[PDB]
Amino acid sequence: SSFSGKYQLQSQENFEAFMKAIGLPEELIQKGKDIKGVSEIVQNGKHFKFTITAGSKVIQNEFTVGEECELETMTGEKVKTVVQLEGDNKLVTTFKNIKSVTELNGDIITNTMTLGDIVFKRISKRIGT
Ligand SMILES: CCCCCCCCCCCCCCCC(=O)O
Ligand SMILES: CCCCCCCCCCCCCCCC(=O)O
Ligand SMILES: [Ba+2]
Ligand SMILES: [Ba+2]
Repeated sequence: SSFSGKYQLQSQENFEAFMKAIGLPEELIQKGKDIKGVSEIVQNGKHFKFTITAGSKVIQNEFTVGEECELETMTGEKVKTVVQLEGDNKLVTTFKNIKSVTELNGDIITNTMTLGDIVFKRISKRIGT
């Protein structure tokens, strides 16, 4: 249950640059850049379910650690990949040349996505139960 909970974005870096590079429609970039998105994670052993809500955009994903999964990304593109744990508190995957690291430290989840020189970093904080 390490990751389980509800978290909301506190701050992020390089949203616009990153989203434009990956092919997000620009009117979604514009509507989305200042939204404080909410992430709901449910972990049960190796099985994870996560929902990410950013203003009427709702992305629901599931995966088993160390198994092939199909992740729906920012644009709607579904990608086959493997998510690994690197310790109890860290989720790592790569897709479309993007390295995604999700790290929980107490109540703060730091998500770092790097595509080439672009490092997109999001900091979220637990919000209740
Ligand atoms: C309908 C207007 C809202 C605009 C849609 C917002 C789309 C922006 C997507 C940002 C989500 C960040 C990617 C998830 C990172 C992660 O949790 O792994
Ligand atoms: C929509 C982008 C796909 C995300 C791929 C990463 C899969 C493992 C991480 C799942 C937990 C995500 C936690 C959300 C953190 C955040 O909203 O910034
Ligand atoms: Ba823990
Ligand atoms: Ba991969």
